[PDB]
Amino acid sequence: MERYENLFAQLNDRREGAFVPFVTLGDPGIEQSLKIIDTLIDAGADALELGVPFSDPLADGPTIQNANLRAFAAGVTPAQCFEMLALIREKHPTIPIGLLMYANLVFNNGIDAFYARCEQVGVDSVLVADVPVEESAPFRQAALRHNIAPIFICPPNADDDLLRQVASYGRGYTYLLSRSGVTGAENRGALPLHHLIEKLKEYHAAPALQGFGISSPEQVSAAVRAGAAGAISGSAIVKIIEKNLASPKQMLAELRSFVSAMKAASRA
Amino acid sequence: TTLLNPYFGEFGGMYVPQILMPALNQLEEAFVSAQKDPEFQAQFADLLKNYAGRPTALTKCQNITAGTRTTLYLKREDLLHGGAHKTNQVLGQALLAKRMGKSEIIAETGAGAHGVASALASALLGLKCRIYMGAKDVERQSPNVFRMRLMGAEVIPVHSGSATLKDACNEALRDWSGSYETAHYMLGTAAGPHPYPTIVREFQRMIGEETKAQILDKEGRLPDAVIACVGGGSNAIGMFADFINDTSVGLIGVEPGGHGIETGEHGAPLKHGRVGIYFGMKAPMMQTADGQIEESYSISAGLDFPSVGPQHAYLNSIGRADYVSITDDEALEAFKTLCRHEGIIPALESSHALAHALKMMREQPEKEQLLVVNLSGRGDKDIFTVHDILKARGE
Ligand SMILES: Cc1ncc(COP(=O)(O)O)c(C/N=C(\CNc2ccccc2O)C(=O)O)c1O
Ligand SMILES: O=P(O)(O)OCCNS(=O)(=O)c1ccc(OC(F)(F)F)cc1
Ligand SMILES: Nc1ccccc1O
Ligand SMILES: [Cl-]
Ligand SMILES: [Cl-]
Ligand SMILES: [Cl-]
Ligand SMILES: [Cl-]
Ligand SMILES: [Cl-]
Ligand SMILES: [Cl-]
Ligand SMILES: [Cl-]
Ligand SMILES: [Cs+]
Ligand SMILES: [Cs+]
Repeated sequence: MERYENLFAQLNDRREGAFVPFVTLGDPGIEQSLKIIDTLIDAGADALELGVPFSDPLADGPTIQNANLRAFAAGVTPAQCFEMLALIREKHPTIPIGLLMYANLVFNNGIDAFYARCEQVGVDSVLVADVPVEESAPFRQAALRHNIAPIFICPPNADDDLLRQVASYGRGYTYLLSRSGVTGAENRGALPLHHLIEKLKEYHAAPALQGFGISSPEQVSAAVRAGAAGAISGSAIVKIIEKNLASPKQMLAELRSFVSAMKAASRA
Repeated sequence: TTLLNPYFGEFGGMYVPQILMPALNQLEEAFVSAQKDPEFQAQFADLLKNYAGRPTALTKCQNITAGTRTTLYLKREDLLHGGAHKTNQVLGQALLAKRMGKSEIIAETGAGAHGVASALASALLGLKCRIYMGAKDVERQSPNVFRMRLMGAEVIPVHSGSATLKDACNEALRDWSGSYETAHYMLGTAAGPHPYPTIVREFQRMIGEETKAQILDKEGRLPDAVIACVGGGSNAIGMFADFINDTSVGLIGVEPGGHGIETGEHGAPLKHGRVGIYFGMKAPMMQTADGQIEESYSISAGLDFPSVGPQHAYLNSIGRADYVSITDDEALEAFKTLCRHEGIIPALESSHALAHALKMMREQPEKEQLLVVNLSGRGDKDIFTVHDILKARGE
C-alpha cells in the first residue's frame, strides 16, 4: 500500500509535521495495549511505531526495557502481536503502522515469511534495529517483495556514502537519529541535524522523522522547523503507562493529553 | 564496506545498530594498521613477555594418566599474569584503544577474569576502566570483584535478566553505543560483531603457536588433539588457530553441559542451539521456538553464555573441529582430580576441557594418544564455590 506516501502528502498540504508515538505491543497487557493504541490515534497520532517484545532489546534504555518485560509478564508472544496488528488495522484503515523489530525475530522462522506475515496483517514498514545497511540486503529485498517499507537509520555521524545509501534503499520514511546511545526520555539530542536533513532531501530520500529523546512539544516543533517531516516519541509515552499501571483510566487520560499536546506542536 | 571478511561461512557479520558501524570500522582499520606496524608488534611482544610472563609452560601430567596410553600436556595459561588467558588479548586491545585515542575502556565479565585483565591493563596503560558484571557472578566469582576495584576499575553490577554474563554483555554494548567516541569496548571473547572474532583470535594465537613449538620440542611430533573449553570462544580459538592447517590434529571444543543437555540448563548452543542473530553476530543461539534468546546455565560463570563465536560454528560446520559437552559434575571431578594428583588448581571453565580429555583416556585406555588441554585459568576464584558444593555433598 501507500499509507506513508499518502500521509506525508496530506501533511504537506496542511503544512504540518507528523507526530508518531511508539509503544510496546502488549504492554501492560494485550487488551490494555489495544485501548492505549486507540487512545494514541484518537488523540491525533499520525502514524504508529510498534515494538514486538524481545528478550534482549539492545537499542533500548530502561524505560522501554521494562515495557518489554511487562509484555512478557503478560505472556505476549510475536504470534499474539500479529493478532493485535490485525485488530488495529481492522479499526484504522489508513494509519501508517511501522514495526520496531530486532533481527532474530525477523530471521527466526525465515525472513521472507516474516515480511509476508507483515503484509498479510496490514503493516506498512519495518525497522530492524540491529541490522545496519551493511547487513540489510535480504531484509530490504524481502520487505519490498511484500510491499513493506524498509526503514533505515540516518545517524548523526553519517557520512555522504551512508546518506546516499539510505536515500536509495529506504521507503516510507527515513529515521533521523537525534543522538548516539539508546532510547530514553532522560537524554536529549545535542547536535543540529540541519545538514543531514537537507542532504537527504537532495538525494530524494523518504521523508525524515526524528527520534530518540523526543519528550516535549518544543522538540517536536524544533524538528519540523529544522526541515524534518516529523518526530517519534517512545519513552515519554511508555513512562505514562508505567506511572499509571494501577489506574488504567488515568493512564489513558494522561496519554491523551500528552499526545494531543505533542501533535499540536507539529502544526507550527 | 570492510577491509576484512566479516563472515566465517554463514556465521558472523556486524549486526549492530547503525550508530556503531563507524566504531567497528575504526577498530578494524586500527587493527589492520597495527598488524603491519613493527612498533606496535614490539610493544605488544614486550608486554606479553616482560609483564604477563609469556611463554607459558607446557606441563606433562603424568599421575592422572597412569596405567593408560594417553600422554597429556596442559598449556599453562593459569600462570599468566592475572591468572587466565584473557590477559593476552586485553594487552593487544588496550594498545589498540590507545592507538585510536580512546581514554576509557568498557568491558563485560562473567568469570571476572576478563574484568581483572581489563582492569590491570587499564591501570598499566592509563585508561579509565568500567566493568559490567552480572550480580549472580559478582557473588560466585567474588575474589575477582575485589581484584578489579583495587586496580581502580569501576565495577557495575547488572541485575537484569539472568544477572549473569549475557546480561553484562547487553549493558556493555548499550553503554558503548552512547560513549564510543571516548570509550573502547574491550570485548572479552572471540564473538560479537566483526572485527572482534578476528581480532581476538589473532591476539590469542600465541597459545597454539607456543604449544606447537613446545610439543615438537618434547615429543618430536604434533598432538593427536588439542582440547579447550568454549564459553564465547577465545581460549579455544587461541589454541586452535595455529593447528587449523595441520589436518591430522584434532580440534576439540568443550561446551558446558550444565545440569545435563536434556534438562535445557546448559550452555551448549553450538551443538544444541540453532542459528540466530544476537550480540552483533549470526551464530548458534540458545533460543525459544519464538526466537527469544534463552538464558544459559553452567556451574562455571565463564561458560554461562547462550551463544558462541562464529569461527567455531564454521569450523564445526565443515567438520574441521569437533564440539562436545561436559556437565557440572564431570567438571567438578576433573577439578578435584587435578588438585589432588597434579597439584594444580584449575578454573572451573578449564576443568570442562580437562574432564573431556580424561574421558577420552578412560573410555579407551589402550588407545595411544598425545593430547593437549588448554588450562585456560587458575581456580582461586572458584575455591569458595567448590567448597560450598562439596560441603553440601558431605565430602
Ligand atoms: C579461565 C577461563 N577460561 C575460559 C573461559 C571461557 O571464555 P572463552 O575462552 O572466551 O571461551 C573463561 C571466561 N571468563 C569470562 C567470561 N568471558 C566471556 C565469555 C563469553 C562472552 C563474553 C565474555 O566476556 C570472564 O569474563 O572472565 C575463563 O575465565
Ligand atoms: O523516545 P525514545 O528515546 O524512547 O525513542 C523511541 C524510539 N523508538 S523506535 O521504535 O523509534 C526505535 C528506533 C530505532 C531504534 O534503534 C535503532 F536506532 F538502532 F534502530 C530503537 C527504537
Ligand atoms: N571477503 C571480504 C574481504 C574483504 C572485505 C570484505 C569481504 O566480504
Ligand atoms: Cl510540511
Ligand atoms: Cl535486556
Ligand atoms: Cl521473570
Ligand atoms: Cl547517550
Ligand atoms: Cl609486520
Ligand atoms: Cl616455525
Ligand atoms: Cl587425530
Ligand atoms: Cs602414559
Ligand atoms: Cs557457551
